[PDB]
Amino acid sequence: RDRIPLRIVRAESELSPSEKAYLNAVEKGDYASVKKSLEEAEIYFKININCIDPLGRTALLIAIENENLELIELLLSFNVYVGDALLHAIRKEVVGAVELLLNHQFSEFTPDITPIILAAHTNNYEIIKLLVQKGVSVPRPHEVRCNCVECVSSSDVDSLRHSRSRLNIYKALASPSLIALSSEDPFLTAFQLSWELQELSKVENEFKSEYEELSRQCKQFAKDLLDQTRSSRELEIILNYRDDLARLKLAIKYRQKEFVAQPNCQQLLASRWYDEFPGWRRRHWAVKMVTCFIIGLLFPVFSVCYLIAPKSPLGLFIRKPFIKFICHTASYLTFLFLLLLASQHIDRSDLNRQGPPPTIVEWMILPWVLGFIWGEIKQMWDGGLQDYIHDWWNLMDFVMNSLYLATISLKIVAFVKYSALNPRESWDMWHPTLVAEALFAIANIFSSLRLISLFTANSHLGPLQISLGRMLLDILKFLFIYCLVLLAFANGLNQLYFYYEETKGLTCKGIRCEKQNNAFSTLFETLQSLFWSIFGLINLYVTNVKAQHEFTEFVGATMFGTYNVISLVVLLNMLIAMMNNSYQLIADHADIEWKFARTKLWMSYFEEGGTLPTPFNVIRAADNLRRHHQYQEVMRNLVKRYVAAMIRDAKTEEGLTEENFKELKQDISSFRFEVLGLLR
Amino acid sequence: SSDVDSLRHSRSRLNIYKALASPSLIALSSEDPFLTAFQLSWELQELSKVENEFKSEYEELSRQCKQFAKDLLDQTRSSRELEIILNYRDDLARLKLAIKYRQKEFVAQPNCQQLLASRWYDEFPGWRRRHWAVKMVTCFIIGLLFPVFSVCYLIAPKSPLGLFIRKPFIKFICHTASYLTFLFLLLLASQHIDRSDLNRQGPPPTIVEWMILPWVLGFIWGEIKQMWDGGLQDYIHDWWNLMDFVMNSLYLATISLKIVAFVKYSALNPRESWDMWHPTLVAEALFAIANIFSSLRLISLFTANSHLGPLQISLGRMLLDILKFLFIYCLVLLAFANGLNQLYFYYEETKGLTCKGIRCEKQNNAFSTLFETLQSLFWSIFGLINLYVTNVKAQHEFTEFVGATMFGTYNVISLVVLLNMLIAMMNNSYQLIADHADIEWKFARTKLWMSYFEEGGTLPTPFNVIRAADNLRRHHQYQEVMRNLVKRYVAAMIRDAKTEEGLT
Amino acid sequence: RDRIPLRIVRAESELSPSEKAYLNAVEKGDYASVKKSLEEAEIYFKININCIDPLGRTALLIAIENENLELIELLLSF
Amino acid sequence: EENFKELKQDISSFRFEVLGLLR
Ligand SMILES: CCCCCCCCCCCCCCCC(=O)OC[C@H](COP(=O)(O)O)OC(=O)CCCCCCCCCCCCCCC
Ligand SMILES: CCCCCCCCCCCCCCCC(=O)OC[C@H](COP(=O)(O)O)OC(=O)CCCCCCCCCCCCCCC
Ligand SMILES: CC(C)CCC[C@@H](C)[C@H]1CC[C@H]2[C@@H]3CC=C4C[C@@H](OC(=O)CCC(=O)O)CC[C@]4(C)[C@H]3CC[C@]12C
Ligand SMILES: CC(C)CCC[C@@H](C)[C@H]1CC[C@H]2[C@@H]3CC=C4C[C@@H](OC(=O)CCC(=O)O)CC[C@]4(C)[C@H]3CC[C@]12C
Ligand SMILES: [Ca+2]
Ligand SMILES: [Ca+2]
Ligand SMILES: [Zn+2]
Repeated sequence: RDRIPLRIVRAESELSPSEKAYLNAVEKGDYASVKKSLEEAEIYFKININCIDPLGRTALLIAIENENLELIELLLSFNVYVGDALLHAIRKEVVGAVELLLNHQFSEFTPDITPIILAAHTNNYEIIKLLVQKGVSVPRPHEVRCNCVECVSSSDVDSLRHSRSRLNIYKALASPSLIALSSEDPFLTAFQLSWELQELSKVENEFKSEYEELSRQCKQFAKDLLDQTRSSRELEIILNYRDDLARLKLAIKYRQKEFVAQPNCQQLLASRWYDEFPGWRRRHWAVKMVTCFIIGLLFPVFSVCYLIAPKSPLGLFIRKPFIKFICHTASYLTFLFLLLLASQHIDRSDLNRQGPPPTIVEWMILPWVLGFIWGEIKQMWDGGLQDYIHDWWNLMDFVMNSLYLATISLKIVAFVKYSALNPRESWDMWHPTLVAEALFAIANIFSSLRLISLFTANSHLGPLQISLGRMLLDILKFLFIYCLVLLAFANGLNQLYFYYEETKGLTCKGIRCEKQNNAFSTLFETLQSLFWSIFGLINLYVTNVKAQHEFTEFVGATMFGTYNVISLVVLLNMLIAMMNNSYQLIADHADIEWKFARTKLWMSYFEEGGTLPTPFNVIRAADNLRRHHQYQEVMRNLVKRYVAAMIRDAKTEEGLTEENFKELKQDISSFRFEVLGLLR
Repeated sequence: SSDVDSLRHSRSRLNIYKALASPSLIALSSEDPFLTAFQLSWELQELSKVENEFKSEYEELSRQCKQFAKDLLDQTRSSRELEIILNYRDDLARLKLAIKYRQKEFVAQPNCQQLLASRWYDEFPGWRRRHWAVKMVTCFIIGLLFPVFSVCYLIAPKSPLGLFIRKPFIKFICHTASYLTFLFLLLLASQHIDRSDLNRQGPPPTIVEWMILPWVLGFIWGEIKQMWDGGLQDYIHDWWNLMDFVMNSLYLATISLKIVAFVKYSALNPRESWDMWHPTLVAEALFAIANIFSSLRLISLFTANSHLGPLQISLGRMLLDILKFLFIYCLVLLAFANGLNQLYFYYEETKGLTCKGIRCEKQNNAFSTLFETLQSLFWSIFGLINLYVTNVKAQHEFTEFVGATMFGTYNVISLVVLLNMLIAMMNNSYQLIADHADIEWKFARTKLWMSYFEEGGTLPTPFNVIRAADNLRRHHQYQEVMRNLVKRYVAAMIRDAKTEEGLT
Repeated sequence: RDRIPLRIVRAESELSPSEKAYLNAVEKGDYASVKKSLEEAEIYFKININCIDPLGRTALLIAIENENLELIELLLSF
Repeated sequence: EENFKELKQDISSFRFEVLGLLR
């Protein structure tokens, strides 16, 4: 044998020539031929009414695909096995599914698929409304964090079916047409559904993209729903609705970035940000800088008026959120400026004083440290503990405050434990004064690096700062890989060099001086020398041995050279490849991320909790019924126009497929035969 | 036939394979479309390698065959059907067959991965729903008890304590915990926990090294069994297997040299006056190199993690691009090393110095010899070679200028040109690898997962050294299931996609 | 309870079976049926001429969407 | 989809009157 004898292996049962003509008449829309053949079948029992084409299409399915309502009615007049024809009509999005609804095995749909679930998948408003008008219900899925005995038992029996059924239910519930129809509050339903779908993607490692797409679709629906507001009164009603912008705060907690960054939503927020401050967005940039500078210089007098004279014209200026931000920023700059003055030695503090009294500059630095702690305490008071620890900057603030407390405690300890004359060069090296200065210096770095969080307010540094933060997570991933490589070579280099590098009597012991002696004596020294070789600060004589062991020296330098190639040529250049690719993904929708972050910064100054800056902070049924009606009224309009604008128009702008061409031939072919039948 | 008409023969062969690779023909006339698609994709991939021309056409045909198998498996709607298909053989025999055929899309199917995760976490419910802090705590305490779990497995088979280790997830944790203890012991060896002196020419093994030895024997013992239960072709396919062989070879040389030094040198001699080729010196050198390889083996464990997994796979797939520039850079490096050594080998014959080379404060002879020239040129990438290395004791400023210009030209080519060109590749390379990176990681994670499914390596490294009726029934139940899959695949993919085709 | 009882919350006012047929005739371009139904509306006051489909399309809007100038002229006659 | 929906209308408008004219 030299040829492949192709043969039918599975295929399907063949069709009689009469049956093939009968199905061909259904495809061609020949009503007279189909009616005659069906009448002959019920009187001669020759052909099978429920014959199946090679592609798996029966007579009813062919008529449904061509949307020949007359043919469907003719077939339904006889005893045609409907089977899953209703699902096929729903999937094909044929509005003439009413005939199958009120009409007194191998399936292309899973057994868990119901007409309502499939209708919601198709996102057809007319079909969904038709089914909901009748008796229709959807099985309710269990929570993401569920421990039901039935849930685990069902998954154990069939894991594939359980996952598919759960995905199908959530796909049906996430359809905007179903939410706009059967949901009491579609804005709240979309917020909760996106949260649940996002949690499912994290829990279900498989089908992560499907769940993420469903959550993104829910987030998009809420943004499109809010896009239908045409008056500022409607926007205020929706955003302030609660069961203060309570609904806007709810959207923030659900990470509805698209909803928050809506142009109308941002415009209203900017009005609250610049309340009673007209023309700020139209002034020159030089005027803006001058006005902000003079306002910031007068932050203490504004806080003094707020404390002394409430509800006063001078005390009402600070209540503006924009003025709060400027005054708070000006307070932080003064604190940072005082930190620079502390290192500048404005007042004499001597050098040999073991326990020094606090400097005059440090004396008025202390209220800011107490104010920062006082403000952080109130952050956990008015706000929830879950939200307090969510922010990354909150952890950074806690570290800075902890370092400041240790500095104050060590300064107090040194004051009350050391009161004798002793030159600095002959101290303990673990002196409380030395540790206090070290922790103060570290806290100064964190205090000055806190100004990055203020970049969100600016329109130019805002999107950049957010992008760098979102890209820092990629650096953390290479910290694991580099450290594993760093520890691998540090282990090898220390193992080789710890015999010879036992030299004593030198001025130094390590790498941090002119004569770098013991680069790989210990594991700690090996790690430092390997770390500093990235920047080229480790010379080549660190691999030398006093003994004339050139083979050991060559191996050590080759191991040092291999690390340099891997870390610098390979790892560093690989790191660049990620962040360049990472930014291309982050560059798009970077405005949405910044606007969401800027909104959170803006609403942090809306309330009265932190009106005072850091240094000076230490010194029903009828109304509820009315709001529900006015929210439902407004929401009725939004859903109605959303359906007309998005659901209807997008379907009209949909592209043309082969089914439409196949359809157009059927109407011509149906008009083809009866005109010939009528004329002849 | 090819000699008579090469163009016709190539076109005829491509047309035949294009016809055979059509999913409609496979779903119709093939006895086992899953096996036919696996074999056809393998054959088409081999043809692309052999036929340099029409490589894209053959690669597209193989990709189409791989896509058909993934779409065919996408039609399973019950877990019983998936188990029947994946366990079918002529253990997941069909899944293993797909792995050997590099059916990454077939392996990384969400339903296929879900069943594999169930086997990975068998009798361990709620692991995927627990908090990350709980996961870390549970893994840590389980890993700390790896010796007691292995002891129970050896002492008490089919016992409640001895059945916990049989879980593949527990095997991975216990094996990982075993490797970390071995790596921790390697750090202790360099930390000099016990006194080993310094002038002992032939030293007895340290107490720390005494219990290090079982791991080395266990690693060799486990590697031997890897070639026993598994095929030799599959044993050498894995890159990490070659890395393990190098690490084991270095450890054997260290043990052999330590034994040789013990039985050949037993006299007092300070270390600074040794041979420089002493067996103790070579043993320490090879032990240090093996320590680097042993600790770098932890990269292969990154595949299990969902975050470090795709990253690690991408870097490995990108390392091949670095190897391509190793040829180009070395050619440039050897070109300038030849020129610099030719110019500087007359003058740089100085003697009587403390040093001879570049690895000290006074870098004397950077280009005396070809070996020294290569080292000095290599170290100039990181800026560790100073500018006085191009100076001559003689007042030959023209020769010095030419040598520094040749040194300067190499620096521009290697750093400004070659290094920046290398960045351009990997940035473009990642953009290609960034897509379908999840499929590559999931395929690699699957191979790691099934490596713990069988009983071949249940014990960790330190403790490893201490019919017709049934066949007929399986064929019918596989064909039954396969009949349903093909029937619904034709209706869902072949029919519906044609209806959604564009209008011409 | 373990199932979600989907119900109509806002939707829109329902259509009479005669009104549904009247709008269906406008969509299908049946000039004779539309003219007869419109004539019956002005003599029997049974169906609403300005009935609205679930999607928010009235009889005039449906004819405009299909660009049936004859249907628009017929509707504008009444 | 509007163009396809349109093309059906002209056929459907020509559908009924020809039937009305013949019958
Ligand atoms: C996830 C990542 C994991 C790690 C992946 C690593 C992939 C492999 C990376 C390469 C490692 C092998 C090469 C190491 C060579 C070495 O250390 O070599 C170091 C030795 C050091 O010599 P001494 O010991 O005498 O100082 O150099 C020599 O012996 C002289 C010959 C040098 C030839 C070097 C050839 C390769 C250089 C590659 C540099 C590329 C620069 C590109 C821009 C100009
Ligand atoms: C596949 C790749 C193959 C190789 C391809 C090579 C392409 C050509 C690459 C450039 C080579 C020619 C330039 C070499 C100049 C040189 O060696 O110059 C080296 C000499 C060294 O002088 P000494 O000998 O006195 O030290 O410099 C001088 O004589 C003084 C004038 C310097 C002018 C340099 C102008 C070009 C510099 C390019 C640097 C670009 C830096 C960009 C970022 C800032
Ligand atoms: C050593 C001390 C004195 C600090 C020196 C630097 C500061 C003067 C700089 C550093 C970061 C700057 C900030 C970076 C970003 C912004 C946001 C941006 O805000 C606005 O445009 C106003 C609010 C808004 O409309 O959103 C411009 C001011 C501000 C606070 C900047 C004010 C000046 C700051 C604090
Ligand atoms: C000096 C010694 C003590 C080593 C120090 C570093 C180790 C403690 C680190 C380095 C790499 C880490 C591994 C990197 C990746 C993974 C995969 C990942 O696996 C899982 O999440 C569980 C399995 C799965 O579900 O796939 C997390 C654990 C593990 C083994 C990590 C365990 C801890 C390791 C071995
Ligand atoms: Ca804070
Ligand atoms: Ca191996
Ligand atoms: Zn439950």
